[PDB]
Amino acid sequence: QGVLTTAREKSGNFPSPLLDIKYRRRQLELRRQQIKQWKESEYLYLQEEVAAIKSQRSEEDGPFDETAYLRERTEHIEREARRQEAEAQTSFGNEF
Amino acid sequence: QGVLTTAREKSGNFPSPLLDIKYRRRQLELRRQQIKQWKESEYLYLQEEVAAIKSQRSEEDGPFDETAYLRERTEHIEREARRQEAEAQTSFGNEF
Amino acid sequence: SFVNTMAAWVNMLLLSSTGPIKTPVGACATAVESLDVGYDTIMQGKARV
Amino acid sequence: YEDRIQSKVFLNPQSRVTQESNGELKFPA
Repeated sequence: QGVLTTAREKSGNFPSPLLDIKYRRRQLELRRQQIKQWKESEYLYLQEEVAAIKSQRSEEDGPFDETAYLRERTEHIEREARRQEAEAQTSFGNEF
Repeated sequence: QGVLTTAREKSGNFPSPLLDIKYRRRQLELRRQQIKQWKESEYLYLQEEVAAIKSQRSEEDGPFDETAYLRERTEHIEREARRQEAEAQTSFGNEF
Repeated sequence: SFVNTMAAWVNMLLLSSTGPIKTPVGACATAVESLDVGYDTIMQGKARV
Repeated sequence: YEDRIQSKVFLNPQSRVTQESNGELKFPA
């Protein structure tokens, strides 16, 4: 009876909130909001750091393709945001 | 040469921010702060929901051990916070 | 005579891939252990199909 | 992939097969 331990559980008097899909619902779109606000906070930060290395760049240093550098950087904030989504989606729907 | 693909990577002109431990540092303790504030926001919400089911409880319904129910519920917010920690710790230090 | 030579031939005739290969020997219950192994491997970014 | 490309295909984590002119799936040069 090894396989019996896939049913091991010690629940107290009250079921874990997580068994309630609504609780997870809240917490999920909680982090979804919490996420959308970071997404911007990071856009801001990139704006600054953009002209912040324009002011430090010497003339012997390579010309920074603002279009290039800011492209990869925005696309990244996108991915990273998307990632962060699925990941909170993971800890609340899949692997909680 | 199968094993060659453990070095599969297409980096652009600029290295991913994530290779920089500091960037991950920021984002980590960013979510650590973002986490500590949820921890309280949830404590609040439990306070309300506490007396919010005292007002709806009929007298034929079982007496709710406020000590019992509020114990398991706080402990849970603790775990759930701790969990959320390691998990952001995961997505920024281990599996990024 | 190797358990994984079957697996190999599958890759040498059909799906030429640099994918993971983990071939199990769970006696009578092999087929399920394989589902597990495959399952876990996929849930770790090791492979999608 | 043709043999000459192999190392590249193995290392470009985005290299993917395109439909070709006979109907055969190949990695492109």
